[PDB]
Amino acid sequence: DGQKKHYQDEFAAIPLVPKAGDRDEPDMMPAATQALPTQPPEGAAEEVRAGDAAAPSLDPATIAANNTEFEPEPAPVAPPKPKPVEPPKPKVEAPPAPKPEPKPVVEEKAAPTGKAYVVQLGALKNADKVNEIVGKLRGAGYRVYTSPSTPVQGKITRILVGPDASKDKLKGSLGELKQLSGLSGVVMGYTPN
Repeated sequence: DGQKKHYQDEFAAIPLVPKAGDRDEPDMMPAATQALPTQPPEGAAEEVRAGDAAAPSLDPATIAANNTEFEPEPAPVAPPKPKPVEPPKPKVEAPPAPKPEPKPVVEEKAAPTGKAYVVQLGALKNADKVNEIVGKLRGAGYRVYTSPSTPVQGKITRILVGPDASKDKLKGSLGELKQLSGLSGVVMGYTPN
């Protein structure tokens, strides 16, 4: 019981450096009733006891914003001004003659079913047209699937190339996927059902 613990409540990483480190409680688990006479107020709660609020005021969602999709404050990536993202000058959709295996993708990556990805080339309510788009790609043996519930005539059927749960594997592949499918596909995050 001190007026100054040290700086915040320490419990993690206390190699016998503080007097006790672990806060000696007056009544709850370490003894009962009078376990801690308590001459200075110590902490009690005050307002911010320990894990109170603990919420970034600037960042609404650090795990969603920030470097997740490049969010710079000093130099914001505003649309105007022509800026490339390292164009395929040395090689433009060059098909690897040998198949490279930089660590088998038998891991999660992004997350299984969580942060999956898919490339939407089309979306139409005419299944006749659906059969073409899928017939072009899936018929050629590419990983091609359609909108969540069911392709049907009259309802919107989206056509998506490259269903995969590995964003790293697949979402980095979109550049060469324009060779793989060659259809006009937009980057969409896949959430299986």
